[PDB]
Amino acid sequence: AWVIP
Amino acid sequence: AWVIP
Amino acid sequence: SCIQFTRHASDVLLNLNRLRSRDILTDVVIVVSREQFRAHKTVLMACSGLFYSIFTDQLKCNLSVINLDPEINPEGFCILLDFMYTSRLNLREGNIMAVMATAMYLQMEHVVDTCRKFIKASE
Amino acid sequence: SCIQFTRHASDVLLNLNRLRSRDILTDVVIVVSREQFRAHKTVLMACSGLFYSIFTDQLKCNLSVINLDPEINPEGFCILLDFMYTSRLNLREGNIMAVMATAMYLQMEHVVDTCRKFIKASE
Repeated sequence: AWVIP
Repeated sequence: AWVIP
Repeated sequence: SCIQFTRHASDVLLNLNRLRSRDILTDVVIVVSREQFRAHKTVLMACSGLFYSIFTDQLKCNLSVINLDPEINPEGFCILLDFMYTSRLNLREGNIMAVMATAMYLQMEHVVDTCRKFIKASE
Repeated sequence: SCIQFTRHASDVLLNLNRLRSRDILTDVVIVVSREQFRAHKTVLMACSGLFYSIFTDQLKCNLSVINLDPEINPEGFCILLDFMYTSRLNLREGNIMAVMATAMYLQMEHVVDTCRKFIKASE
């Protein structure tokens, strides 16, 4: 996996 | 885009 | 010996979401208490173990309406349906418990895992 | 304020290809001379300008069989259908002209562009 897009 | 996978 | 177009899968998903927004070739309505959500069965099946089981059933595969358990929160379902079609999860303090419960029901393990992580960090 | 699961779009595409392999919820047969290919209309529409135009037509959207122009090479179509479902293009000296012609017909610009580049490099 999870990221800040 | 195009790459060698 | 194949070459690969890096952005292909994300472009396909963006285009499937554009079809959903315009209601093009949607083939099922998911009903969550008083709310209705139009979608494509194949996208639901490709994201959720519950929908995969539903639409591979010889009788349920033909249904145009699927009613979810009344305990399921419509906003939680809306957030997960958007995640299915975009890879983006609108996880907030005010919705995390409903999102986690909905993801457990829909058998969406990666979402369940991030919810557990965010809850654990607040403890 | 969304979080994003990086692998989501590629996992969806892999799962749509698994449904295609098992012939689950495929809803159209594309006929290319003597060959038949089963697929999902939504995936074809999300990849190809030609299929988007076909399946948004008020009469053709209801067809379960679509016959392509007899000039289209079945192997070239098979390679592009695999690319639609996997992001991988099996481009070879022996098939590049058929793949490029098929991609032009299907209005798949990114594929046309890489074919042109590979042909230009051989000149």
